[PDB]
Amino acid sequence: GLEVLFQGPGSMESLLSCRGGKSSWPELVGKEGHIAAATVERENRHVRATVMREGSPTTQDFRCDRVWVVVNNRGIVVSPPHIG
Repeated sequence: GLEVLFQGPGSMESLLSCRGGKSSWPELVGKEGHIAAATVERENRHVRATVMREGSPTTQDFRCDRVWVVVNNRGIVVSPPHIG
Protein backbone atom coordinates (compact mmCIF):
# COMPACT_ATOMS: atom_id res chain seq x y z
CA GLY A 1 0.00 0.00 0.00
CA LEU A 2 2.10 2.94 1.41
CA GLU A 3 4.31 4.81 -1.08
CA VAL A 4 6.85 7.28 0.38
CA LEU A 5 8.58 9.83 -1.91
CA PHE A 6 11.90 11.09 -0.37
CA GLN A 7 12.93 14.58 -1.58
CA GLY A 8 16.53 13.71 -0.81
CA PRO A 9 19.80 15.59 -0.09
CA GLY A 10 19.64 17.50 -3.45
CA SER A 11 16.91 17.29 -6.13
CA MET A 12 17.33 13.52 -5.26
CA GLU A 13 13.99 11.64 -5.81
CA SER A 14 13.50 8.10 -4.36
CA LEU A 15 10.43 5.89 -3.57
CA LEU A 16 9.82 3.16 -0.95
CA SER A 17 6.86 0.83 -1.73
CA CYS A 18 5.88 -0.61 1.70
CA ARG A 19 4.07 -4.00 1.52
CA GLY A 20 0.79 -4.26 3.50
CA GLY A 21 -2.50 -2.34 3.91
CA LYS A 22 -2.75 -0.16 7.05
CA SER A 23 0.12 2.33 7.76
CA SER A 24 -1.48 4.52 10.55
CA TRP A 25 -3.38 3.75 13.84
CA PRO A 26 -5.03 6.98 15.15
CA GLU A 27 -7.62 4.81 17.04
CA LEU A 28 -4.72 3.44 19.23
CA VAL A 29 -3.92 6.83 20.91
CA GLY A 30 -4.84 6.49 24.64
CA LYS A 31 -4.64 2.63 24.71
CA GLU A 32 -1.98 0.60 26.64
CA GLY A 33 1.25 0.11 24.59
CA HIS A 34 0.95 -3.73 24.58
CA ILE A 35 -2.73 -3.74 23.37
CA ALA A 36 -1.70 -1.20 20.65
CA ALA A 37 1.40 -3.21 19.54
CA ALA A 38 -0.74 -6.43 19.32
CA THR A 39 -3.46 -4.61 17.25
CA VAL A 40 -0.81 -3.12 14.86
CA GLU A 41 0.72 -6.59 14.21
CA ARG A 42 -2.78 -8.23 13.96
CA GLU A 43 -3.94 -5.61 11.36
CA ASN A 44 -0.62 -5.52 9.39
CA ARG A 45 1.40 -8.80 9.42
CA HIS A 46 4.27 -7.07 7.46
CA VAL A 47 5.25 -4.70 10.36
CA ARG A 48 7.08 -5.27 13.69
CA ALA A 49 5.59 -3.08 16.50
CA THR A 50 8.06 -2.00 19.24
CA VAL A 51 7.03 0.00 22.35
CA MET A 52 9.30 3.07 22.91
CA ARG A 53 9.26 5.83 25.61
CA GLU A 54 8.49 9.41 24.36
CA GLY A 55 11.35 11.54 22.96
CA SER A 56 14.03 8.78 22.93
CA PRO A 57 16.77 9.59 20.36
CA THR A 58 15.38 8.63 16.87
CA THR A 59 17.73 6.86 14.39
CA GLN A 60 17.80 8.81 11.05
CA ASP A 61 16.26 6.06 8.79
CA PHE A 62 12.74 5.08 7.55
CA ARG A 63 11.69 1.36 7.63
CA CYS A 64 8.51 0.00 5.89
CA ASP A 65 8.39 -2.95 8.38
CA ARG A 66 8.67 -0.93 11.68
CA VAL A 67 5.86 0.65 13.78
CA TRP A 68 7.05 2.59 16.86
CA VAL A 69 4.34 2.48 19.61
CA VAL A 70 5.35 5.70 21.49
CA VAL A 71 4.16 5.67 25.16
CA ASN A 72 4.44 8.04 28.18
CA ASN A 73 5.75 7.13 31.72
CA ARG A 74 2.41 5.20 32.29
CA GLY A 75 2.75 2.99 29.12
CA ILE A 76 -0.14 4.81 27.30
CA VAL A 77 0.20 5.58 23.52
CA VAL A 78 0.57 9.41 23.05
CA SER A 79 0.75 9.59 19.18
CA PRO A 80 -0.83 7.55 16.32
CA PRO A 81 1.52 4.57 15.65
CA HIS A 82 2.51 4.62 11.93
CA ILE A 83 5.00 2.83 9.60
CA GLY A 84 8.54 4.34 9.64
